[PDB]
Amino acid sequence: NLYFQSMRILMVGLDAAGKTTILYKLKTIPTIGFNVETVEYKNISFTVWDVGGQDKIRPLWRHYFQNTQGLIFVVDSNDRERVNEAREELMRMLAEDELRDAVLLVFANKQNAMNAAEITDKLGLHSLRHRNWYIQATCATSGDGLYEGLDWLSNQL
Amino acid sequence: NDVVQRRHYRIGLNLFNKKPEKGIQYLIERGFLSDTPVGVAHFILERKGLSRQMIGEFLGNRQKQFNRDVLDCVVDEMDFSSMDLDDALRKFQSHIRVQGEAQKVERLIEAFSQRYCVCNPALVRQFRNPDTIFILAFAIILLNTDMYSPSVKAERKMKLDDFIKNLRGVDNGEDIPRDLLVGIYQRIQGRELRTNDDHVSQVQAVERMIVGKKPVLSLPHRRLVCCCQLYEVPDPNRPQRLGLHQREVFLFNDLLVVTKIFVTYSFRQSFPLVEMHMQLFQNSYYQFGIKLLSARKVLIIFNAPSLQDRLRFTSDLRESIAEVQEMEKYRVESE
Repeated sequence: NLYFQSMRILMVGLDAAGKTTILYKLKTIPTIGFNVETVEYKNISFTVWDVGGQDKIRPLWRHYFQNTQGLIFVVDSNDRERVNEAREELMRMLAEDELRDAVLLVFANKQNAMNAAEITDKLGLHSLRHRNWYIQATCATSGDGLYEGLDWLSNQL
Repeated sequence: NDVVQRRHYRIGLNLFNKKPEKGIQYLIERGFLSDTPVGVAHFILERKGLSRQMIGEFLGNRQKQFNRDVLDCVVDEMDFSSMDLDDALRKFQSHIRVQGEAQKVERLIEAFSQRYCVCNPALVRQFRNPDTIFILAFAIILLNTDMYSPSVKAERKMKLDDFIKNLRGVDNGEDIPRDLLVGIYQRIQGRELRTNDDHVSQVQAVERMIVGKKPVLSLPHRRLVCCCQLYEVPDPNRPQRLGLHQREVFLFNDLLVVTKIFVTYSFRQSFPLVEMHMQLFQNSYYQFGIKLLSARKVLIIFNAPSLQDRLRFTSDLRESIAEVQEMEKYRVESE
């Protein structure tokens, strides 16, 4: 890890999954608009965007897909009622051709919560053929697992 | 009785700044607030001491029908007639802190774009798809994040043409008139989107004066009450030099912060106000004494420069303690 590298990561996930909490533990008054903090890990500088929106809004993010090396998807392991729309949230993002080669890190947050195998199936992770992905059990409020997934993410980039 | 009611009022504000819907419930039961979404919209827009960040958290909720109706009421109070979209968005965000997750930002821009169209039906009709105003407003605040976020390095910031190219074909395959976007970009380039100040702004300013390691002070519910100069007394039974151990004390509604001059200050110690007790004393070596305890247990001893300084500080502290003990009583009645 000789050279300092700057990379862009996109954080995707439903509201209340824990995107803000995870981003808070890995970084003045935040700039008005969308969360975007810097994460420096092992001589890698990660600019991390919080991304989202409905269909007609999504194409505004394509400008930021071009220089995107990693995707971080946060799912609430406890909200089984919303896991299917979480899957749609993840899959709609993965349908963008500009994100074809980005690596996928899934934070299973809030570990009667679904386990890793349950979330891997309900989120359809194994349907991604040419995708390098990894699911990491984490507790956003206790910082557990955050840096293990960040270990995997950096090792892949 | 009159002081106890303004205290209960401030309790309502505190509760909102921690969980807004619990403060709304609190202020309604105690008889301070109307329970209709239009009354809450007026309260939110007008009353001071509300965290504009937490107002956004409350208004941005896309699952609760009450929060959504309140948000609709909030925008109905604003008039965007004959305003540039970015300008109207700036006026809208000046009230609510439009910052956070992409989903929260979307909900707020959503209600805002709906209000802007009602306020400009002619101009909106000039577009193949009125969804353009919403998509454009979203893109406006996105430009603000891109352009002014310190975490987006200069070289990678979106240039004017990257902005125009990011909006190509939005209007049912047509483009937004290019001369228009250039105006939006330049205005945002000349004035960053900025929220109106609230009470958290005064705590943030105290955080800046303190250099070095420190606790996180500017939490949404915390309000600055008093700044006072005192002398820490390690031994009230023995004298100390004139002006020794001079402190810069910061009294918040739920926290006592003790600093010294490092103007810049070095953080020394903070005390919660729960179980904190207070007693004034005056002996031969200390005429304006202040002793803080916990229940019993000495926390620290002060000697004010004058009795007015002790009278003013002690008064604020006595009320902040009583206010905090109200928070405890409620925060345990949480069944």
